[PDB]
Amino acid sequence: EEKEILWNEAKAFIAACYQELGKAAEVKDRLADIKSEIDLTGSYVHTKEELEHGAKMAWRNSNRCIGRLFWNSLNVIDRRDVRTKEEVRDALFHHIETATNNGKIRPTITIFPPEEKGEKQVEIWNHQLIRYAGYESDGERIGDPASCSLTAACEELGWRGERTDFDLLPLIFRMKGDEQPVWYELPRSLVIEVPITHPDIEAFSDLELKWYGVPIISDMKLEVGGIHYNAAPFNGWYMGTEIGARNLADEKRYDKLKKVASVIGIAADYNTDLWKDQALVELNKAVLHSYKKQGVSIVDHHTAASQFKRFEEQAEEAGRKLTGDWTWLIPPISPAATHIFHRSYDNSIVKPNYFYQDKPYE
Amino acid sequence: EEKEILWNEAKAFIAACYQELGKAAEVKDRLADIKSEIDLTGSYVHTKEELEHGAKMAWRNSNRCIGRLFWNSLNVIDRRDVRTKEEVRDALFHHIETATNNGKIRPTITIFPPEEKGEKQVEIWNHQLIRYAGYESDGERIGDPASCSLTAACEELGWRGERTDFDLLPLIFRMKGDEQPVWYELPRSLVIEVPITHPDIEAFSDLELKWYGVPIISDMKLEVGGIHYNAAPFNGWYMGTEIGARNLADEKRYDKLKKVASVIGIAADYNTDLWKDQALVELNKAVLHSYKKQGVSIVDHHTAASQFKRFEEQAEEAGRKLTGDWTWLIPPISPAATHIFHRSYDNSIVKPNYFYQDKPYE
Ligand code: HEM
Ligand code: HEM
Ligand SMILES: CNc1cc(C)cc(CCc2cc(C#N)cc(CCc3cc(C)cc(N)n3)c2)n1
Ligand SMILES: CNc1cc(C)cc(CCc2cc(C#N)cc(CCc3cc(C)cc(N)n3)c2)n1
Ligand SMILES: [Cl-]
Ligand SMILES: [Cl-]
Repeated sequence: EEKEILWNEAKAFIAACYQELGKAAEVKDRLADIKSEIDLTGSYVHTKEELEHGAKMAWRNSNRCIGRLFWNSLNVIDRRDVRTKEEVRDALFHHIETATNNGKIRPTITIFPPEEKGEKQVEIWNHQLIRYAGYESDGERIGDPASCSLTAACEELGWRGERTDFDLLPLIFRMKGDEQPVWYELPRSLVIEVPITHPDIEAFSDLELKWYGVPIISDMKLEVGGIHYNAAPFNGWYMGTEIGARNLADEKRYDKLKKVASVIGIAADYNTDLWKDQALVELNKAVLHSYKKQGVSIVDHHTAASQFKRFEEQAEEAGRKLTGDWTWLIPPISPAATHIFHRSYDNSIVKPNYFYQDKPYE
Repeated sequence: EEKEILWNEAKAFIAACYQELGKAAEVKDRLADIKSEIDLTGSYVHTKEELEHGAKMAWRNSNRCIGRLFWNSLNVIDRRDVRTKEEVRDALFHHIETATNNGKIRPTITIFPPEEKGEKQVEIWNHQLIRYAGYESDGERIGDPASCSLTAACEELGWRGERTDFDLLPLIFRMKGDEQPVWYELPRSLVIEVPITHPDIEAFSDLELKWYGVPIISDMKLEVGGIHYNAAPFNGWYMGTEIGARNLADEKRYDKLKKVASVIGIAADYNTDLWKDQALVELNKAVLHSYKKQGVSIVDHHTAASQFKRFEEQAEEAGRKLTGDWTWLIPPISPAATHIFHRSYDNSIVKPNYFYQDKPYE
């Protein structure tokens, strides 16, 4: 029942939000205003304060995120005013610039107009605002396989990649009323990249690996008080294992472990040599070293787990239930060296939150 | 309802067991016999064939075990005939000898008389038949902290440990009718141990680490067709990470990572150096090397995961549902390098199975 689920979600959110903001006295009148507004318009508009706090709560409730200690310092940019594709493009360029902050990454979310009756106003096709293209033509793989379908969709639309292993995908999004998305090439001056080198092993540079500085997830829906912000890209800084144990290591991604084993001078022939484990450690050491040397924000998984322990402690002190997904919170290397591995977490979904949504292509 | 839950479990087990054994025709008459036997005695006795297959099914259903490919080759020793503490002691000594098999470890279970009306006939106090004692007297910790409470219980009973870091705990068990357990020192000729050395790093021997060859879990209950075998110790061979990433690495166990870091020549000062990860890899390489050199069975986590993949495939081919606990099946180092990490598992409990039971001390 559309309006009823909206009103119910609104009631719960407004009470909780205003409680946290010390505004519990204003809850009654605000709810009155909202109920009338829904009665007449079928929806309601968040105040700037509600929107900001809602986006922060949504991060705080993200069960899969180890980085939640810093939820309250999220930089929230309200772009509910955009109406044109140039305004969207410029807002996304601005997000990249302000989030990057010359390498001292600022966790940031830009919030675009929400869905009206399930009707999107802006529909972003990118998984992240900055990501590498992927290709496969008869056997040979180039670039990031995770981007293969989006890359093909872009090329259908007249974009053409250089077919290096690190082509930047264009921004691609569709406006309400348009049949086709538009795409815009990323200005390279906006995009920080870090070449991967090793602190002790000079030959590591032979692999010619690099990665981009800022992960800006752009395909999830932010839900706050029953309002669906389907277009609301957000970023943090990387935890090193995301690059070194996933993006560059996974067989279905860049698949670099055999090449790493070769440059660090170990055989990749016997499981019992633990060469994959050894290669993973050195690649992950290289990633952290390289970001630190360049002055680009990054966190290692041990430090991240320690920060998360403080998030747990803060939640208990504030009297808030803690929720988490153990399977995503443990790091993909040395998980048992973190406190996370040795406890359990309630995987209940609490709103506001960020949610998956269907891809508009494929 | 005691008898009814027994009869129901018996019906399900006998049908399934006889189906798998190609004996489905005999199900009807066997069930008749069983129902009469329960009617008169309050319980029933498994045939040797039922007991053997039941113990194998129980391993096959153990959601937390990565080693299940080899479920059908379990060596089942029927000791339902024991009545004296000397017979129990001798059976446990025999299990150690036959399971060890001069280093070519045989997965084995010895099954003692089952509970009658919840009344245990034999109650084993050990967690494993072979394990090291642990102590703490005013600040200083010696040996395995996981054994502290059992060690104290043994010493209450007149045992005294030498207070090395590797004292073998005695076998300790209680017979029905006795108020106190009895204990027996392990003959050292029965116990294989492996000194830990590193394939390339000579200084690794300075740590004076060793571990025992065979993990023989002795505190779980085997449940088959509603019969509760509370005393039924079982063993496999080790996966290397159990020793190198858990027993010797955990802060609440032997806690050796800083010492490992020192002997491999790296600083243990900065999280971003990933020294814990590097130390874990070298310690785990050392463990595998040392067992292999001595001719004691062991498996690495990559090979184990590959075997488990074949277990999954075999289950599907046989038309059996697969159950598993993802949180225990992933190895504690490089979990994302295994296929296990990238799929999900149904954690449903299926019987026959092995279950936890309350400790008789503490
Ligand atoms: C500040 C630095 C941050 C770090 C280091 C961090 C770390 C991570 C990591 C490691 C993951 C899991 C990735 C994986 O499993 O491979 C994750 C997931 C997630 N993070 Fe964070 N995060 C940060 C900031 C943020 C921010 C600012 C938000 C939103 C406002 C956010 C929301 C999420 C969400 C929604 C997921 C789950 C994504 C999914 O289901 O695919 N994080 N984070
Ligand atoms: C043949 C070699 C075997 C290997 C390599 C193996 C491997 C393992 C591993 C790695 C674990 C998890 C340990 C941890 O999380 O730290 C485990 C758990 C388990 N294994 Fe196996 N296993 C083997 C044989 C057996 C046998 C023969 C049985 C029983 C007949 C068995 C039953 C179990 C059970 C019940 C658990 C869970 C124990 C608990 O809940 O504490 N395994 N196995
Ligand atoms: C069990 N862990 C598990 C399981 C599955 C099935 C997927 C993933 C990874 C999901 C995922 C992939 C990619 C990429 N590329 C980026 C992300 C963004 C993660 C993220 C988001 C933000 C905002 C900051 C930050 N540092 N990191 C998530 N993990
Ligand atoms: C998430 N993984 C997780 C979580 C918790 C809370 C505990 C454990 C470990 C349990 C455990 C501890 C110790 C010892 N010492 C031996 C075992 C026996 C494991 C075992 C049993 C057998 C038969 C063979 C074999 N190779 N290994 C289990 N794992
Ligand atoms: Cl990423
Ligand atoms: Cl063990």
